[PDB]
Amino acid sequence: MREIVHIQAGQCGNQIGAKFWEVISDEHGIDPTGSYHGDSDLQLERINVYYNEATGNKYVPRAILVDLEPGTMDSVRSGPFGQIFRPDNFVFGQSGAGNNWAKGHYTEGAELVDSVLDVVRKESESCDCLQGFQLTHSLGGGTGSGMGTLLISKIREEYPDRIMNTFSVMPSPKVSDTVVEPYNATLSVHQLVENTDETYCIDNEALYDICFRTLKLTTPTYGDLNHLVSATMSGVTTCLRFPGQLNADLRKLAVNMVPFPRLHFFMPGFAPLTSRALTVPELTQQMFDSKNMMAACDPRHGRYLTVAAIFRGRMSMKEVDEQMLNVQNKNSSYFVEWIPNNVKTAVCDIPPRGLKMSATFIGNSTAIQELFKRISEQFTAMFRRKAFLHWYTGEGMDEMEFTEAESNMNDLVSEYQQYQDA
Amino acid sequence: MRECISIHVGQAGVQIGNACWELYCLEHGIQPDGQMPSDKTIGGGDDSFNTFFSETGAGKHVPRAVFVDLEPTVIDEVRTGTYRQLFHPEQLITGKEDAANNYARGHYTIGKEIIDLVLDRIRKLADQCTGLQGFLVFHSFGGGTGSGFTSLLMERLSVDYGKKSKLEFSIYPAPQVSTAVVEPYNSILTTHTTLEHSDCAFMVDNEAIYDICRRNLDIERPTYTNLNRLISQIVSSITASLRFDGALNVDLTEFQTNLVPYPRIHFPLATYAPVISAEKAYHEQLSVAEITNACFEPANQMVKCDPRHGKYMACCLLYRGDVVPKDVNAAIATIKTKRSIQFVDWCPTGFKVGINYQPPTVVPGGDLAKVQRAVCMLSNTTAIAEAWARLDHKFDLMYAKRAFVHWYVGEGMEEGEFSEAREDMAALEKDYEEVGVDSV
Ligand SMILES: Nc1nc2c(ncn2[C@@H]2O[C@H](COP(=O)(O)OP(=O)(O)OP(=O)(O)O)[C@@H](O)[C@H]2O)c(=O)[nH]1
Ligand SMILES: Nc1nc2c(ncn2[C@@H]2O[C@H](COP(=O)(O)OP(=O)(O)O)[C@@H](O)[C@H]2O)c(=O)[nH]1
Ligand SMILES: [Ca+2]
Ligand SMILES: [Ca+2]
Ligand SMILES: [Mg+2]
Ligand SMILES: [Mg+2]
Repeated sequence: MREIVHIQAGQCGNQIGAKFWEVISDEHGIDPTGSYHGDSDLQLERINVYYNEATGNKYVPRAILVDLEPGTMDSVRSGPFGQIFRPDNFVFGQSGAGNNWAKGHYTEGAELVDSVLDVVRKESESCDCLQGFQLTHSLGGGTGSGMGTLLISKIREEYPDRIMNTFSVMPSPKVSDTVVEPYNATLSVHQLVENTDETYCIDNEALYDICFRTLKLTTPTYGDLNHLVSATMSGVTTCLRFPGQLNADLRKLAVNMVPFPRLHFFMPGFAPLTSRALTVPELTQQMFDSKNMMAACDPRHGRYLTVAAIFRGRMSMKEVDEQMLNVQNKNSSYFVEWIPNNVKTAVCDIPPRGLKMSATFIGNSTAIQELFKRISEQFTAMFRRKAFLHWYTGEGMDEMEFTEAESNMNDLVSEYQQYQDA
Repeated sequence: MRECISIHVGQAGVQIGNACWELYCLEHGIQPDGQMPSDKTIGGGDDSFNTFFSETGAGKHVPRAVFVDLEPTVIDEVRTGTYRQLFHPEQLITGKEDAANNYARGHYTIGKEIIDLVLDRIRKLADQCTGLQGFLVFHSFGGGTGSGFTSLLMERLSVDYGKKSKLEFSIYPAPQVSTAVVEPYNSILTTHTTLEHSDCAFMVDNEAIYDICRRNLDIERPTYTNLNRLISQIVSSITASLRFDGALNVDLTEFQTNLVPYPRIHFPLATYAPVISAEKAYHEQLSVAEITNACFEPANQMVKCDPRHGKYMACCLLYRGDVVPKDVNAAIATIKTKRSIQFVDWCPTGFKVGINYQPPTVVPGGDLAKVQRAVCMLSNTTAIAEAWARLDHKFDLMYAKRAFVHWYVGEGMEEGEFSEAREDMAALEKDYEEVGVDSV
């Protein structure tokens, strides 16, 4: 359990993926040319989880960049850290996917997927002991969503005993590109329910609200949304990236977080929310606050099956333990009683850039059903009139596949509701 | 990559083509000899303007366009006029005898004699493309060539280019400038035969453009030249996303995803603002909010109909020039708090927005004020079917007595084709009613 292979697919996937690499490269002291210039050994101890070491003490992200059009990856390559990525790990077509899951999954994506897998295989081949994969993508478009889930299936077939983890951006009318997003997201969710072990549900609804309501951003851009995402992604991978006891690899995280295989969709949260001194008590209260959650679900509307909390910075561990106990002891009703001691806490001395201390929240809450119900309602409003379906049937799909995807997502909802009441 | 080939068919198609390509040249800094000093890659490139222009080694920027007409006198003006060096002669194709306002002659008798050559020349354009996206076809509904030759061509393009995208700009007839009594026949025949071969069609009602010219530009008696300059601004607005790049730019194909809920329901209503004289524009800066407001005034629509009496299935705003999202969003919020914008119950109500920062241009000697910002709204409204209703009624009046039908029958057509086309139109009007009815 050491190496992770990172993949980022499509426009959203690549934009947030690029930001993730910028952020953690800074945290690990790796500059845009892959040279190390940090002042702490904590930085390099587990650097091999995410980076290969090339010649000249150069560190290279174990990262594969995928798209069905070149535009966003041209931008990535021009980006500040664009030169750090391995040039042969850019795999792209020219056709685009037109926000169409069928094109990403069955036609345009089909034609490209083998070459992605050649690169993945070359990455896995140099791994001393691959843990598994993390994928960044959105569910509302065509490439990240349709081709991204195609990839996950092929990867599982080839590495069926490795962990699959995703950061999956869920669409919202509030931050929407096309009307077919609910279709692409429902089709993708069924894939995720079956073929990932752990999925961070990143809700563009939540991201927008935080930017608007909390950060006082009148007109949030995708860039502002991605600030929150990259901050969250750094937080939730801290335990994989730095020496530590708890959830230090992807399988142990799954074992701590997933009591039933399908219910592996996590609501992440972060504090303090950023666009000059925070106390452990304040971090703890803010990390559990709905307003700090990146999935637009009311956690008081459900129950926590499991929780992982990660605190970063120099702070009193005694105080951390006290505050974490205080949260559970004073709101014990929201933690299912049939999983004793279901909240685990890690502390890492290195804080993220620009903060003295911070906290990241990963919840497996039954309230996540609210996010799937929302997608399900939007899907049905259209599907009942078969609206916009020609875009999909034109790529060889039939309606039955929509009925099935819908049924399985409603099953998922019913399954959360079951443990909410147990 | 992403090349678009324009095909201009018959008089209206060709003359609108003249206006659009002149405008594109001005927008991109292309001289009438085809030179473009700002373009530093000689003889090729993958710039955004390359979707519409190829380049020769000598630095000429050549429209990816074919002009076709069955008589020569309109294209002869292109051959001899200001942009004559812009086009290779083989891009401009003419017969000797026109379709005489008769769909049958355009589709069959006369059209059949030049169709293989036209496809040959289009094929030559296609072969120079590395990632052809599709075709934009410009034509009248009312002319014999615009109707019948266009239909034939669209049918042949489906065969030869499979599902490659085909979009139309279709000139819908008005009595103020129409030239044939039988235009309603030609309009129904071509709409029926083309409907399965077109992915998306922007109708331009000559009467709407005529009224806008009379009312907003104070032109006493608009000519084709007046009409065409305004049409070209609208066409330019719709194609700008293909020809320019930009952070806030949204591809026409993405708007199309939202605009077309079912294959047959593929006729967006375009609305354009601001159309204002130099005299009125001077010292009067129309704000984002003002031009957005203007999009919901029916007088500014390119097709006469009343969206306030129909239902929306999509609303898209294509901005150009000095425009930022903050101002757009605020403008839209106001409009919602004050307008008859009712959506069908099965569609989301969010407006889809794109912004191209390149400001609008005008042709020297024209009527439109040069403005800092403009907008084209593309909406999918059930109200557009009113245009089909008006046309279908005129067809019925004549067809009931079989007036003029012998002109078509004499060219080899059967009454069966008339009834078949009219029934397809009846079914289309019914389609537009059905999509507006609430879900059960
Ligand atoms: N807006 C606009 N409409 C035009 C123009 N020229 C012709 N029309 C309209 O187009 C219709 C007549 O069809 P045309 O395009 O002239 O005829 P054609 O396609 O050349 O067909 P044939 O002459 O019969 O072979 C009428 O409704 C005219 O008002 C033009 O330059 N601009
Ligand atoms: N948070 C975030 N969401 C994005 C970004 N780009 C696109 N999206 C969302 O992703 C969906 C569109 O899919 P996209 O990734 O652009 O399409 P693809 O390239 O075919 O995968 C919509 O839900 C958008 O709101 C981004 O940079 N950040
Ligand atoms: Ca191909
Ligand atoms: Ca060039
Ligand atoms: Mg996109
Ligand atoms: Mg003519």
